Amino acid sequence: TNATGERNLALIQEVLEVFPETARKERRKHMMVSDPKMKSVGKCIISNRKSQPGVMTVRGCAYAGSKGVVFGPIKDMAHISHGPVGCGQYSRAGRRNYYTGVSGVDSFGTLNFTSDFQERDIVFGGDKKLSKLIEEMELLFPLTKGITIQSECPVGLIGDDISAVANASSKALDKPVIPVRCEGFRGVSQSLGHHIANDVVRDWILNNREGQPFETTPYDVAIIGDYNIGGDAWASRILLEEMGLRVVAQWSGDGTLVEMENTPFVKLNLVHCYRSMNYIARHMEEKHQIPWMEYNFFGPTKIAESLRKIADQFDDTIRANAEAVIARYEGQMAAIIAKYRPRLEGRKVLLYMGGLRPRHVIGAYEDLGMEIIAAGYEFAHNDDYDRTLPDLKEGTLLFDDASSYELEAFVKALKPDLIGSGIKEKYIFQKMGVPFRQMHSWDYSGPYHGYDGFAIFARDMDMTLNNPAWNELTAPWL
Amino acid sequence: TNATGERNLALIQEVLEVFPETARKERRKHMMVSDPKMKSVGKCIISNRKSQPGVMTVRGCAYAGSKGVVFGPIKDMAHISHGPVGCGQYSRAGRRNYYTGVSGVDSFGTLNFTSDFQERDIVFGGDKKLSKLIEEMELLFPLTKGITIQSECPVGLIGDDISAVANASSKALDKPVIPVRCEGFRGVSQSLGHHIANDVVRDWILNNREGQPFETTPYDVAIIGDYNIGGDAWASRILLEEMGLRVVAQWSGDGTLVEMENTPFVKLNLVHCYRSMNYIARHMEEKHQIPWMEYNFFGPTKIAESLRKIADQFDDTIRANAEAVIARYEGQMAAIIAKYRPRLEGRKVLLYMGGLRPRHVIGAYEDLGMEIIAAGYEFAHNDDYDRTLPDLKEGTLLFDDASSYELEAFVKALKPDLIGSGIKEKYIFQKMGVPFRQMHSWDYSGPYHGYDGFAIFARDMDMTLNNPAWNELTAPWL
Amino acid sequence: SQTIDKINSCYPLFEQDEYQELFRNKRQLEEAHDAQRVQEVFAWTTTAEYEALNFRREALTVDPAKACQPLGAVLCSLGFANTLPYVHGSQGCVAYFRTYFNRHFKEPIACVSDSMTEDAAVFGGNNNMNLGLQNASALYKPEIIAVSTTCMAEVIGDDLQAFIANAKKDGFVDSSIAVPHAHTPSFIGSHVTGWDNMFEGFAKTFTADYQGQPGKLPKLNLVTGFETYLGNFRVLKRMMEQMAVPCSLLSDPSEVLDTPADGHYRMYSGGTTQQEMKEAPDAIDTLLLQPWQLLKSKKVVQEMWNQPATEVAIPLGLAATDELLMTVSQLSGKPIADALTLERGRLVDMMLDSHTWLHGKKFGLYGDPDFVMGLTRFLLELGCEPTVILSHNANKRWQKAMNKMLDASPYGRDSEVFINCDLWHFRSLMFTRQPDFMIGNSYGKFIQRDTLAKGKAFEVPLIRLGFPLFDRHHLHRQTTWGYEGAMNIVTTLVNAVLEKLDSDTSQLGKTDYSFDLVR
Amino acid sequence: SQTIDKINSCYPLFEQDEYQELFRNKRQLEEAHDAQRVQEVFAWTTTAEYEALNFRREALTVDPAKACQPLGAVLCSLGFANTLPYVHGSQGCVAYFRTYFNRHFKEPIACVSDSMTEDAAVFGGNNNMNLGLQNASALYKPEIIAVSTTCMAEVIGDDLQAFIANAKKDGFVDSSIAVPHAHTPSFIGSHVTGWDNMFEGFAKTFTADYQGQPGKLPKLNLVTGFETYLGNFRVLKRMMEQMAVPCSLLSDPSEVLDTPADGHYRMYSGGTTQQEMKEAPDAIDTLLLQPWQLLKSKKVVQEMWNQPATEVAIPLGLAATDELLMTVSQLSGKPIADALTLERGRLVDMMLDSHTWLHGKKFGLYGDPDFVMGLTRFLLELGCEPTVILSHNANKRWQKAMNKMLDASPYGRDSEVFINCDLWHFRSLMFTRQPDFMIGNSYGKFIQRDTLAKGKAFEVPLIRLGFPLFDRHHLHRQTTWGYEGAMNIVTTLVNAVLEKLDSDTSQLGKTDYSFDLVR
Ligand code: CFM
Ligand code: CFM
Ligand code: CLF
Ligand SMILES: [Cl-]
Ligand SMILES: [Cl-]
Ligand SMILES: [Mg+2]
Ligand SMILES: [Mg+2]
Ligand SMILES: [Mg+2]
Repeated sequence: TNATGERNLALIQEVLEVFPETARKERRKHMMVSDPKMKSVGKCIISNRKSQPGVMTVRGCAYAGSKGVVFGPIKDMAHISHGPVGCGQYSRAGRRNYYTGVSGVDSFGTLNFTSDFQERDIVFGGDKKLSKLIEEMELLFPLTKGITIQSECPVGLIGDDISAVANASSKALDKPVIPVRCEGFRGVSQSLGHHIANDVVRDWILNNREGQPFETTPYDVAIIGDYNIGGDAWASRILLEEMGLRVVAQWSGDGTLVEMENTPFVKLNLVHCYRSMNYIARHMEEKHQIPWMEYNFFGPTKIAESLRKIADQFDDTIRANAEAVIARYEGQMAAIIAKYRPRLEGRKVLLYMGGLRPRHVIGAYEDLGMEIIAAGYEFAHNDDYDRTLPDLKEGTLLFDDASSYELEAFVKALKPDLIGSGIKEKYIFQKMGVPFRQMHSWDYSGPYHGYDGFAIFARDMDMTLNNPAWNELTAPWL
Repeated sequence: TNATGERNLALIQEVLEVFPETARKERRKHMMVSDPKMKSVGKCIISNRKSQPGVMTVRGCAYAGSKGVVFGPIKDMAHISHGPVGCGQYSRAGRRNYYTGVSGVDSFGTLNFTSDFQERDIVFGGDKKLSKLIEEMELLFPLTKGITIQSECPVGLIGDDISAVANASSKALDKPVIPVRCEGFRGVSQSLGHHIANDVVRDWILNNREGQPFETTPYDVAIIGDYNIGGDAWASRILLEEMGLRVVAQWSGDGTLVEMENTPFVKLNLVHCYRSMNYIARHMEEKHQIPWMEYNFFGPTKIAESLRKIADQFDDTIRANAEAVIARYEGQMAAIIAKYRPRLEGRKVLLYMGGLRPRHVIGAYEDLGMEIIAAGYEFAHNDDYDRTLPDLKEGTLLFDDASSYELEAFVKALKPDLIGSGIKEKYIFQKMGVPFRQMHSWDYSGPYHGYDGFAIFARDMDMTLNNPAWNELTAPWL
Repeated sequence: SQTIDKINSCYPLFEQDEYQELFRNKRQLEEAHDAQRVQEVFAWTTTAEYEALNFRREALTVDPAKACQPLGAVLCSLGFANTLPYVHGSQGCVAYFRTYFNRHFKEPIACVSDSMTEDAAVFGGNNNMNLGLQNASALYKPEIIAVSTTCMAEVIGDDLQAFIANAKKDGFVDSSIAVPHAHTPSFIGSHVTGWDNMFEGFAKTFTADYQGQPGKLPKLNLVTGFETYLGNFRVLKRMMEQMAVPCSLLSDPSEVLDTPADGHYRMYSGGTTQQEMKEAPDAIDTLLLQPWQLLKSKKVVQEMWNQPATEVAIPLGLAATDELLMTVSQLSGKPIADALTLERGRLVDMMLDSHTWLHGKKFGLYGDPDFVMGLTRFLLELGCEPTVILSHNANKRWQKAMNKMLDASPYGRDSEVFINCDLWHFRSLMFTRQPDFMIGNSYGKFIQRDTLAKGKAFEVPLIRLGFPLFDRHHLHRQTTWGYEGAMNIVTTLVNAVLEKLDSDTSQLGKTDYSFDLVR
Repeated sequence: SQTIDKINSCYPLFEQDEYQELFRNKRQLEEAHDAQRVQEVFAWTTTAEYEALNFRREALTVDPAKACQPLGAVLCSLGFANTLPYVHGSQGCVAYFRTYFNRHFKEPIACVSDSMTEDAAVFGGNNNMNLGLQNASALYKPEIIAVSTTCMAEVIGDDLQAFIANAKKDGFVDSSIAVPHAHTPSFIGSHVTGWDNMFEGFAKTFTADYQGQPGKLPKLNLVTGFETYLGNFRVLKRMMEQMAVPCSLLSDPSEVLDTPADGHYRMYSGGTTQQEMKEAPDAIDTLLLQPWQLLKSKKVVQEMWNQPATEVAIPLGLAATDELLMTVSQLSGKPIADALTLERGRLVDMMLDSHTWLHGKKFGLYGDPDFVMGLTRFLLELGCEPTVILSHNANKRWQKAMNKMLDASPYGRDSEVFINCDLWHFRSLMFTRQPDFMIGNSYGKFIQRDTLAKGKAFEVPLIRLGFPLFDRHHLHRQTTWGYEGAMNIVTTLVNAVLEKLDSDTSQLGKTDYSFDLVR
């Protein structure tokens, strides 16, 4: 490897000396240094394993992956956090999966519906309480299109059968009532929640309009895996519709049960988040013969590449439309590079997020002249690590399911100019004097997808990297 | 006198003992104890004299009486505070003389126009600056109906001639431009400013529509001396119109130059503030043969008396209307008294205000069973004290131009349950543990005139006299 | 599209014509209810009819106003020196506790899990505890590892005490490390229950076998319970220093929740020391400042430490602060400091100066049981009417005491108290009872929005006092207890009145006859 | 009409149908301009054409942002122990000074006049001065009578010094009373000039014959100048105590402007003592904290007391507070206290936590010269853009310094500085330059109202920082200097941004896609 790769291998060694010998050996398999001649990670890294006990993993649980990520954004359904009160309260409106509607009336994403388990429910089971809750839900929220039941930890442990309740209640209400066994003890992270949720959509939603007439066009597509953080999916959909495509569905940012049921009628599935929804895309290819492709709408290089590749799946009219859309936004893109690249170029970034963004945003940083010196994921699988390798410079530190100790030690040693990570990481690194942008919530900004999102992303990296307060952490008498 | 009277005469002697001899003897003639068989004060009290130097009088100046009280309220005219910057700034929107309009465009009461005298204006005179000021005002404030020039102390002292300026500017603008020599050193208090202002109105406004067509009715009246504090004049106007009268003009609360110019065409002048506008009422009687009468719209006993006397100047139709209006509000009155009198009955009140309210509000307090134990005025004249005598219980302390020292000493000895006075008195007496209501600005409430105002008055006296914080001035361990 | 000179974030980007058109086109693919039907249903949700149906709920909870036990244990644990909160169970819980406190305090929050998964569901979580204590000790070097539990651990019945003994005996965690524990089932009570349970575990660990003697130290201990205003820990210490009465707060997270941004990350800062907790039984007494939630802590004080546990009301407001200082004076024998009497008089001066805007104003309020009782009390003392009073996690004994307090007051005649009711209940009450203002946490913003959508005349503005406060910054630094905190509350209430009155009177030519300069 | 169960005050009483009918009827007697014409003129007052004519004014002032000299002499005088402010001249002035401060501080304000009238205009006011001193002494028993003047006294040429010398000679004022004086002509400068002039009068009276020796006392004097935040006097004393550096404030009215409501009125309380003023020449140095207005006070310190008069910037913001503490440390030889470095780091944490809402925000601001320079400097330090900066009473030398500071900052590129301009000039600048927010005093409410009448998109909300603050309560208790004051400023600015963003995103079904719970 190069001199960076060597410094990073020595750093891995030095950081892991703190761990008890067993954990140390185990953790050494979760980090590596990139090689531009490598097409696949092979044995260089492992991932999607259990977290080490007690190390302060960043990871969440399967309910976060199912309720928090995949189903919670669907605006026309009511999602029940079924179990004790915590899970639903902590995840109430924490994720900025934007949608339009009238809250509590035709759209329900900011309400927290829960069965608020008490000891009586643990002792006698919660299925009767769940059935009565669903009756009260229908009386008070009549315009729901469907209801989901998001299991928390106790539900499967006490032996409840929410699928029996969902079947009975669906008949009673004559609306889809969908049971999800996404108890947080399952799996190792948010990731199994995604997979669980995709299997539930496969069985309980996707076949609901099978055999029915549906008026198609030759250019029908679905956005698969964009949760519209700060309106990211709207900033993506606009480009696809400007290119002459009809976006029949968006999964699941600003999404609806209806759109999901109409997804089997499209011509092409466009997968943005591969980790969370590749499962259902593969299922639609095998059952419905709908092709799918991965794309990336972060920054001008990736956007143009994506628009051209998506348009190449259709015909010359859509191919010409892709060139027209790219030409239409080229002046905006040139102005953004001219104003912000000189303020950011040369600066070094460390990224740590969940399962997509740690690789996906690299192009946009590179468009602004920045360099990624380390990238990690909370819960990605080795096929995500494989997909990260083409966008890393040789010797970059690449790592998986880091503890807070390990992130802090990497930051202290590597001295990135800017960090992109989450809310639990933000206030630690700011106190260490490192500019920090939340790359899950967009630090209450965004969108970052699309052409309109690239302007905001550039504005935001400059605002934070170059803020005058970073020159004031040391008192002037020290 | 009676026992109460003797205690007050002894209190007078004790309070004045602190004064140097010269002042002591002079101050003794500004206080007395009332006698219910007395119809005139005669030699018993003196008033409208200079104040004693150094004593912390409550009084203001003639600019306060002219600009602040009489002219300031007229909404459709721009009033220029002419001299250095203080006067106009301290009096900017202090007095709640309510009006409706579009600020800065067709109504100007909350703007502070000033000629901001600098040293060069004192050395070389301000008339050239004033003339230029008025040209600039006409350019930037084209919708004024007229302009007034309110002189502050320096103007006359440096020998300026604002009348020549006003005549020249009025010709150039083709609008009334009214010069007022209301310099604050003239006279002894706010009172001379009233008188100056009435004389100015007499000569520069009142004759502007002589001989011009005006469509009258038999029941045309003007409200003279109601400055619409908290909407008081609106709450009075509504009753007069309900009784079948047409209120052609309101002087000067929510007033206009036009209304004032139409006042010589009314049938009857209705004087509420005798002190500030008796001068112009007498003048209109002499010159235009318009009868005038004093009335009082504080509380139901005085309102009924006033409605009946006003209606007795007309015909049997307005007399019947007076009875019908009183009957229409009887229920409202009885419910206010039944709710609030029991909470206030028997409590004792000390009042200290300008030139009218110290006697004018007594009936309203009596309508809630409250008793006035001391009443004084800042700047009233002996005819005002004459007018106070009918409404005091024998032995009540009646006083004029009290210093802070005297008012504090009176309050410590009399121990009123409630004080009504101004903003410079409020925070002193609250720290002394005495419930206090501002009875100039209505402590940001009102209106207090009329039937709608009596309800607010009662609510407010109860709110403050019975507030639970008055039982907390002494720490519980003391 | 975007212009280079003025880039628009999400709002107001999506207000642009191209995005309004985009939304019209997407709406055609959603099978949206018709706009008149949505309007009809929204109007129906604001009615008394809907409210009666809403108040028939027995199983569904909507927009709860409480959180689960371990959250409270974590906060308790953060208040001790060199302590690492550790939650035995499933890891999702710990990501959420950290994030929830991160967004209120704007600060890092240290907390670990032992990541129990399906394997631990079958065998018990003993291996996770052993490895978790060893790895946590190695990486974070705590003096104290303060263990609580998630609901999975509770359902499966892991024996915490036995696991922790087994870890030390087997060499997974050094014996010198203190490892207090508590069972914190999220299906019992709420986050305030967790805090009290965690405190009982610290008291057992540090004092079980101690032969204490009350008054051997001439100090008083103070126990705050679950509290998320930094200024309340600090004002208590400041007042005790003015009283010249030695004091320890037992659980004080106010330094670890406010470390400086000076180029260093400090996982640990300040906090109750082991010496302060070990010598707690020797104090004259321990004052439990949120009495409704400090139930097991009162049993510690009286049964384990043989101290009075002198009853004190939450020190919120003028009268309740007076009572706290008279109690401190009686127990210590020291006089109330002249600086405190001066501060008291300045609060009374503020109250007198602002009373005409507060008298007779109607408020809705919700929160934890101790806080709601305290703030209801002070509102009555101000001459305000707390007409709608809700505490989701309160019990019938608390509700009886609340109605007793309200019935005795001239200002409690129109007051209704609700327990075991949530913010979807509170939302209906804001529509039907229409108080002038509501006092709540950031979840109340949705209710304010909902009431405004009925019309400007129906809007009930939110005043933020409570937890969590996620949509304004640095309110967590404030004080709400003592005379200092009452000054904050008075100023906040009066200025909320005045801001709304200005907004209502700010329509040029229409309502600005009453847009007074001076108020 | 009124109903017994809900009595309405003026607003909203006059919204009732019967009053709307009354107004439509009354309007017919006013010869009102038609609504279309009034609309056309209002719109024209928002334009660039109207602005150009507005900025051609040379004689008319509209909505000034300054007051007159004697107001500031009164406030300086209130800051000395047992001192009665006395203004020689016409009494209307004293009624207005008292009222102006009563409405900002919500407190009583002692001040007398000697009531010069027409007789004194012809004879000069020596008889008023004699009797005035005699009567004020008898009634109010001050230790110090601090005399300033009204414009009548200035124009007529009353020889203040001679008058007081005659009152003393003739026994109208006893030898036990000190009578410092200053000439304070309202047609020169503004209220800040009167404060500085009054301070020079106190310096002459108490120190002119004293043979001082800088550093004989190991202390620093601090001079605030005209300042109406009680917290700024307090924070300075608290920081000096933490530094362990003896200090006196010379003029400190914070006790007499905050006396307790305990059943007693106290005309005098606290204040700089005669001992402090008389021993001021022996300090190491005197630090003039508002340097632009403390012009004669600087001559005092250097020419009379032969002290350095070490230059210091107004201690507003992070860097200016660091510079004040480094100056105190250097002059005293004492290190900066660890508690102050801790507080500094918590302010920096706050700045970093809130920076994404403040960066790039555009502000208009106005006020006194020293305050506007300090607040502009701190806004630049936050990465805000102070685009419209106005100080009615600032001079050309201040403007040159402001432009030098702004030219040297990346955040000052679009900033424009206006002196000798008023709030009608500021109103046009809010319409034409439209900053996000404007920082000002209560007179700025009318400019917010005017901008909202053009449309919701054009509204510029007011953030209240300055004097006078008449339409909110108890903001005069706050702090704006030091780290403590900067924490107030940062919190105030970011929560104004967030309150405005919530309001903008609070329309159900329309803009509430971005009504985020967490910000
Ligand atoms: S941490 Fe995405 S695989 Fe999943 S909530 Fe964030 S890097 Fe998730 S891109 Fe997505 S919208 Fe996410 S940011 Fe895949 S959905 S479990 Mo936390
Ligand atoms: S103190 Fe009226 S003679 Fe004049 S401003 Fe108040 S008791 Fe005046 S009633 Fe009137 S509206 Fe007044 S309240 Fe005559 S106008 S100089 Mo200060
Ligand atoms: S891993 Fe995930 S968030 Fe954790 S419980 Fe399990 S589904 Fe839920 Fe829930 S109520 Fe509280 S937060 Fe837990 S202890 Fe239970
Ligand atoms: Cl309870
Ligand atoms: Cl200047
Ligand atoms: Mg919709
Ligand atoms: Mg922080
Ligand atoms: Mg006060």
